[PDB]
Amino acid sequence: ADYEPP
Amino acid sequence: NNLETYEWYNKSISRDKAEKLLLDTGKEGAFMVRDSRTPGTYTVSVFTKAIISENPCIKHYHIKETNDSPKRYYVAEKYVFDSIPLLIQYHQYNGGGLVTRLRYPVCG
Repeated sequence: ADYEPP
Repeated sequence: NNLETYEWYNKSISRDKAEKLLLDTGKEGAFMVRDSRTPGTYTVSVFTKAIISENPCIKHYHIKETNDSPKRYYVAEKYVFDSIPLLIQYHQYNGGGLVTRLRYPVCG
């Protein structure tokens, strides 16, 4: 969610 | 580290630097991949070329790993492969779903 939600 | 051998694997330099350094370059679909403090998944720093006046849009994605070949690495809920680079290739060789998909390997 935090890391550029792929 | 096959990853570190690609034109996108940036050292321990968090995506912030990859993004900061990469975003500054302004490479359409410029990407990179670094190992997050949680050396479990690989973080890919990508930069997309935007026409708007606000400037291009660059983004990074942490490669999600799994326990199923090839659905091992994935930076999306369906893009799982035993090769981040391949997946990297997939992140562009296939429609994709992230900033103009993987385009240029701007390995910080």
